[PDB]
Amino acid sequence: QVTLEQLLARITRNAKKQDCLPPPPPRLAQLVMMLNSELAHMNRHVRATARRSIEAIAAAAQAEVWELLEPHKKHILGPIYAKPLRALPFAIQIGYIDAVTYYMSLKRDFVPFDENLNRLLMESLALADASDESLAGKTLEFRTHDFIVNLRVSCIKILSRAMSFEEFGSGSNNPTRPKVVSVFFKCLYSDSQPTIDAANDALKAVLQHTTKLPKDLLQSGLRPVLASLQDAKRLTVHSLDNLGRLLRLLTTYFKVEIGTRLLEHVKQIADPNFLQQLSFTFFEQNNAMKVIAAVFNIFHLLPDAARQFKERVIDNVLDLEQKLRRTHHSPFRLPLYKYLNKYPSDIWAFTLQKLEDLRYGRFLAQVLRHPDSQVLRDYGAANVEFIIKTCNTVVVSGKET
Amino acid sequence: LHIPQFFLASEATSPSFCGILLRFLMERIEDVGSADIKKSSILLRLFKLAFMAVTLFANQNEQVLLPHV
Repeated sequence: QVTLEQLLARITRNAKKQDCLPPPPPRLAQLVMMLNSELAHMNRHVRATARRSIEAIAAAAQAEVWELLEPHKKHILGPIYAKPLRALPFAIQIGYIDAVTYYMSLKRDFVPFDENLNRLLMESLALADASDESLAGKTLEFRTHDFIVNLRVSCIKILSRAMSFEEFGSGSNNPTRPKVVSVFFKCLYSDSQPTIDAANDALKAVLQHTTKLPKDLLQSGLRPVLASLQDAKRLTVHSLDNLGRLLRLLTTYFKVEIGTRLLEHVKQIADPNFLQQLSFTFFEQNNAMKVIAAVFNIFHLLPDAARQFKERVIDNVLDLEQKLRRTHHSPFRLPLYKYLNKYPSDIWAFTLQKLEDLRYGRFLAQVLRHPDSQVLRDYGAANVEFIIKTCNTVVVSGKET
Repeated sequence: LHIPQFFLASEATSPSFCGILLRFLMERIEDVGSADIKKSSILLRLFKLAFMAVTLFANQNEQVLLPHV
């Protein structure tokens, strides 16, 4: 790749738009045709190198990529439309999808919305809507799983790119866009990180662009996550992760009392004998502790209305630590710090309101010594004067504490 | 290095310390191929100690090593 970069830089020293296009001979016409040919290869590195070389050639010649690629678009497009996409192996499907996605991003009108493109998009949607067992069967083999994940990611990306085109789904009025959003939501709850990231990005982009959401579609999207949060015994980490992702996505949609329900679940799980037995060992890998930590993690994502549970959560954490006999360290410390760092004024005021008690100043001092607690340190630096004033009031009050 | 080895060989403290050591080493795993003999040799020796400790107490340490395998 380095040698290819050097050669391309050297040969294009004095390029001009006339030499990079066919006659109305040109030096770089054959080179550009050859490079454009390899944009649908089954090897991702080949595609990356081809597109990088094309962009480098275009920049030096002072032109636009679509101008260079307009004459040769057929050579790449024709083969893709000639076969049903549901029969080819995984690698060929992925290459074709990626090539079409890149081609329809140079400019809005580069790829017309003819019958073939619509058929390809429906095929991609159907592929993304399938199941691991259906797609040749998931034998747990590593390579098949990787192929399936990559294919799903490519389908999601092409659908997201098609969403930006107002034409897609508008001229139909049939449930295409609703189905696309439903598939996005279904993919956002998968067990694979790459597809989860792709789905999250596509969904956030769609939500920002649309600016509004039908009530029924969002009700359907939000029903599955709230379905599993009606039983403490059935609470699992994955459901809490999905809820956190949704909260990060739809900021001003959810409501209060979910935190109270989660705290009730926590109290249910934290059996006294269970904790007494969990002590005397390394419980950081126990499932129940992981569930409790996951529950704690959500509080720092809720809207401002969650500010009223600070005392409750602090009391719960301190009592749990007392039960387990831990100090300076526990699985619940990190999310608690993350949450408490969002309300520096409130936490400062609450802590200074109970300066007499020794159990809270110690906790605040422990919190402030963490590397990631910077906003609290800034607020403390700002209000050192008030802190000293209140402490002077306490000392001059004339007590034994 | 004789301190971790002594801790792991002992029956009483082997499980918890093995778990802590594995949880710590799985973050630096990326430094095992750093091409600096001094840095990589220590990591390799620590991994060897952890696996030997797993071997010694089969029925107690297997559950600790199961997640990272």
